[PDB]
Formats: sequence, C-alpha cells, structure tokens
Amino acid sequence: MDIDPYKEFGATVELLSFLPSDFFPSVRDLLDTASALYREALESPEHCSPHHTALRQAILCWGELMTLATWVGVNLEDPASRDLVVSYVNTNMGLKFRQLLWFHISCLTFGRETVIEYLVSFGVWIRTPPAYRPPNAPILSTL
Amino acid sequence: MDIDPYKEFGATVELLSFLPSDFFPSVRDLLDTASALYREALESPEHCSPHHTALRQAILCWGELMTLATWVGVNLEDPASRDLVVSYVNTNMGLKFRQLLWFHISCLTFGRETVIEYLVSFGVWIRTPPAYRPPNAPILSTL
Amino acid sequence: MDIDPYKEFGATVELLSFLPSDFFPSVRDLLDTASALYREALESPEHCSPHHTALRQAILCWGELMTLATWVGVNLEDPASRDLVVSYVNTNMGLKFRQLLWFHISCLTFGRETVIEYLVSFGVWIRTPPAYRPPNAPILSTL
Amino acid sequence: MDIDPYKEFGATVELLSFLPSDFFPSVRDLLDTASALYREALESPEHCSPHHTALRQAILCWGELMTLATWVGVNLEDPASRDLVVSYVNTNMGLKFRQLLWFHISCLTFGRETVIEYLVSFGVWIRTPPAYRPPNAPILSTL
Ligand SMILES: COCCOCCOCCOc1ccc(C(C)(C)CC(C)(C)C)cc1
Ligand SMILES: COCCOCCOCCOc1ccc(C(C)(C)CC(C)(C)C)cc1
Ligand SMILES: COCCOCCOCCOc1ccc(C(C)(C)CC(C)(C)C)cc1
Ligand SMILES: COCCOCCOCCOc1ccc(C(C)(C)CC(C)(C)C)cc1
Repeated sequence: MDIDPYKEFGATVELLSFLPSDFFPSVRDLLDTASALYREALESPEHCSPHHTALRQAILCWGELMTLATWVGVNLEDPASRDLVVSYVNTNMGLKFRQLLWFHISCLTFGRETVIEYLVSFGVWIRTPPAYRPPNAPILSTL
Repeated sequence: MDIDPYKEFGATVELLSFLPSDFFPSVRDLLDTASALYREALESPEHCSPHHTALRQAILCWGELMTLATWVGVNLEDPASRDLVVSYVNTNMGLKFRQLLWFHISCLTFGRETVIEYLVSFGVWIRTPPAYRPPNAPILSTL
Repeated sequence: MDIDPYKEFGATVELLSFLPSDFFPSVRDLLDTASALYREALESPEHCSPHHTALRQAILCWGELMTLATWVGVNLEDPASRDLVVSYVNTNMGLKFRQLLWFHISCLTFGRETVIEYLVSFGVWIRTPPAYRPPNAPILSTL
Repeated sequence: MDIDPYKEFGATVELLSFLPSDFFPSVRDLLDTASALYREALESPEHCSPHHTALRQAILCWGELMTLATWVGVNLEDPASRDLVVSYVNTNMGLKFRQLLWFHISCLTFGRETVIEYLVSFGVWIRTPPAYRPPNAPILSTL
C-alpha cells in the first residue's frame, strides 16, 4: 500500500526531498551514531518512542539484507550477478535506509520542530542559486 | 545489534519458533488481511499504535524486497542465480515476515494476552500426543 | 538413599506409574516447552520455585547424558555397543526425564491440586479394562 | 537454556574454577557425608531447602548413571568399550557430580557466606606462588 514512513511523525517524502541524495551520512556512520546515543533504548523491552519502534525494524531489515548479501557472495558462483546484487542493495536500499535513519536519529536528538525548520531552511539554501548562496549552510547543532 | 522485534511487545523469537513454520499464513493472505482491516490506519498520519508503526515498517521492507526481486528478474541474466535469490527471499524472509505480520495483526485483532496464550497452548498441543490432547486444533475467533 | 523425586512435591512414583510411555512428549518437545515458558526464570539467579530448581538440575543431567552419547559415538568404534548404549540412554533415561519434566511443567502451569487429581483420575481410567472404560482418556489442558 | 547450577545460590562456574579438579573428594565420601548428615531430610516430604532439592536430583542422576554402568557391564561384551564407558562415566561425570555435591553439602553445613569466602581465599592461596604459599591450605570448619 501507499505508506509514507514519515507522515506518522509529521513529515513527508516531498519534504525530505529538499535534501539531496549525496547529503545523507553513510550507513556505518549512522548505525554507529545510534549505537552511541540510543543502544540501551533500542535494546530495551519498552515502547520508549515510535522512533525507537521504527528504528528497530529498520535495523532488522538492514541486517536481513546484509545476511542476504553474505549468502549471495558465498552461494552464487557468478561474480557478475553477485556484485550487481550487492551494489544494488548497498546503493538503493542504503540510500533509503540512511534517509530513514537520519530522520529518526535527528528527530530524537534535536526535535520535530527543529528538524522540520532545518529541512525548510536547507531547501531555501539549496534552491538559492550559488552566486547568492551563503557558505554557512544550515547545520543542525545543540550549540 | 541485539534487537528482538517482539520483546517490546512481550514475546520472543524463541516463543514464536515454538510453533511450526508451516502454520503461518502466506504473506499475500496476511497483507490482504492487513489492508482490509487497517488500511485507513496504516495510511494515517497518527501514532495509532506501536503495532501500526512496526507493521508499516515491515510492509515497506517487504515492498523493497519485492522491488529487489523484480529488478533481479529484469537485469540478472543467469536464471540459476536469479531463481536462487528469489527463492531465498520468498522463503527465509517470507517466513520471518509472515511470523511478524501474524503476530502484529493477531495482537491488534484479539489481544496480546490472547495471542500469547494461543502460542503457548498451540505449541503444547502440537507437541502433545493425539490420544491425550484435544482432537481439534486451537484457533483464534472473534465470533 | 531411597529418594522419591516427587515426595517433596506431594506425589509418588506409584501415582505416575500408570501414565504409559506414549503419554509423554519427546524430550526435545518438553525442553522446548520449558525454554519457551520459563527460560528467563530457569536462567535467573533466584530461587524462583522448587520446580525451577529441579528443572535446572534435570536439564543439566540430560545435557551431560547427551554429551556422553556424543562422546560415545565419537570414541567407540564398535557400532553394535555404541548404538546399544545410545539406545539405552535415550529410551530409558528419556522416559524418566519425560516423566519428571512433564510433572514439573504441568504443576507449574496448572496447579498441584489439579495435577494430582488428574493423576488419580487417569489411574482410575487406565486400571479399568477397555470394555468398561470410556475410550477418550482424561485430558489436561489450558484450552 | 544455558543454566548455571550455582547462580540461584550465589556462585558461578567461574567462582568455583578457583578450586582445582584434584581438590574435590570422592563421590563415595561425599555421599557418605550426605547420608550421615541429611538422610532424614533428603528422604523427607518437604521443601526443606533448595539445596536439599538439588541434592535429591543429583543423587537420582548418579544412581541412574550407576545403573547405566551395571547395565553396560552385564549386557555389553566388548571389554574395550565397556571399560571406556565406565571410566568416562566415573571420571568425568563424577567429577562434575562431586563439584556439585561439595558445593551443596558445604553450603548446607557451613553457610553461603562461609563457602563464598572460602572460594575466594582458596583462589588467593592457589594463585599465590609457592615460595609464599603457606602449607596450611584453607579448610572449612564450624569451630
Ligand atoms: C533509492 O532511493 C530513493 C530515494 O528516494 C526515497 C524514496 O523513498 C522514501 C523512503 O522509503 C523507504 C522505504 C523503505 C524503507 C525500509 C524501512 C524498508 C528500509 C530499507 C530500504 C533498508 C529496506 C525505508 C525508507
Ligand atoms: C527464516 O527465518 C527463520 C525464522 O526467523 C526467526 C526470526 O528471526 C529473527 C529476526 O526476525 C525478523 C522478523 C521480521 C523481520 C521484518 C519484519 C523486518 C521483515 C523481513 C523478514 C522481510 C526482513 C525481520 C526479522
Ligand atoms: C525407564 O524409565 C521407566 C520409568 O521410570 C520408572 C521410575 O520412575 C522414577 C523416576 O526417577 C527418576 C530418576 C532420575 C531422574 C533424573 C533427574 C536423574 C533424570 C535422568 C533419568 C534423565 C538422568 C528423574 C527421575
Ligand atoms: C568433567 O567435569 C568438568 C568440570 O565441570 C565443570 C563444570 O561443569 C558444569 C556442570 O556441572 C555439573 C555438576 C554436576 C551435575 C550433576 C549433579 C547433575 C551430576 C552429573 C555430573 C552426574 C550429571 C551436572 C553438571
């Protein structure tokens, strides 16, 4: 069905399309950030928040995809297809996964209002042509 | 990390493997049920329930897996590897996905207490000898 | 030392001497039932109950016996004696293990009074000849 | 289930590994002690103590193992396999059995605090180099 994984929280794929695809940190970086800030809450038997309830499932999906990639690499004796599949995973599913991880980790760390205002402001910045684009882009911070 | 997709809901993979893998309905049946009964809520911008959140994320993951399988069927030439990947997906990931969808739908419908009692009773039943167990398999009913 | 493992609990080998060998689930089934229902309590540092203590000790005994059977299969080169010892172990020791595990699990699940009354009634039933006893044995179930 | 038979009593397999394997007395000696000191309590119909429960179960297991050994000696004819099985049973299984019997008897007789302090002191001793290791090895006493 047509499910948006953000409108449950107050955003949309059209609002996160302000951020380009080359903007999102790597999956390793984001998973390390999660392990750092919310490992004890993701490994807890509590609905601490919908962000947790969703981030757990996203991490489980990524883990299943990694198991798929290993299984492919070990079973399939066709390096061409092996590489094709692994690259497709790590690129497309990686992009989607890190979009979702960015959104959740940010709305947890900083806040819904702050994150939405940041998306709007970054859209302003990235629509503004370069000749009039300040260099001090918007950068989420607690400082 | 060490995340259990059930322990925030009060269960565990050890408790759901207590049932056979040949018991859980097909993914198509479970998705049709989910649509029929909770489309207006899964397509809603509300934290209706942790079950709704987790189920949205699971459905998104299954959609991405289906896209992967279709992309494989299109691009990958080697039919052996292609069919092998598709079969692995639909079998392993299918089993996990339908276990989780069964859990979530059944909870939303009947109750967590009911579903856990059903897991326990059905496991004990299918493990008990027939001459000393009730002859008709347990089943969940709102009727 | 003339010990009865059930006298401490209110039963006797003479009360469970009627339950046939086909009345008890397999050892794997009973161990799975235990791991599903009371794993977090058997792996706990608490004197949760005498049933938990006895279950722990019985499971350790069975683990050591399975270790013995494996060591036999690995270190004995006479298949006759090897299979004979493994068969003795499984059949006899697992019959006793099934008796004990069943008693403990059923007590924990239903109740001491319930289980003792069920044993009395099953004895009444199994002592009666088939020409005068009902064909459907008594049944203990949460359903 | 990965169960530690001392966790519910306040110890661990790594706290008892301070004690060597050549430290624990013969199973005959330990069973003689157990008889002399707690026969009427082990044969009793009471949850006198979790120690008594575990001791009853351990004694039942040792009895079943002795029965296995006699059955082997009488049925099996291959002297190699017969002696191998009996020797493995005695050495290994009785080593574990006398570990557990020592723990339970000692706790019942002296005290939990006393036994734990004895384990740590014996660790101190067996770790201390010989040139500074007093010959008066630690020993349990009620005096
Ligand atoms: C290739 O990237 C396209 C960029 O546009 C993204 C549009 O989709 C929005 C995000 O959608 C999803 C879909 C699925 C997922 C899940 C949770 C299933 C994770 C995944 C992709 C790792 C399987 C996350 C986000
Ligand atoms: C072949 O599977 C054997 C049984 O697996 C038991 C569960 O394994 C632990 C992880 O379980 C899940 C369950 C569901 C899922 C989701 C919902 C994310 C869907 C899936 C399987 C399509 C990735 C992921 C992991
Ligand atoms: C062959 O079995 C016949 C049925 O048993 C008749 C006597 O029943 C008494 C059962 O006594 C025991 C003895 C030992 C045990 C332990 C706990 C030691 C377990 C075992 C048999 C797995 C070693 C349990 C019950
Ligand atoms: C070969 O022994 C090696 C040393 O043992 C290390 C600790 O092992 C953990 C399990 O310990 C026990 C101890 C006793 C027992 C009982 C009492 C059940 C008796 C036995 C060994 C006869 C089965 C079971 C497991």
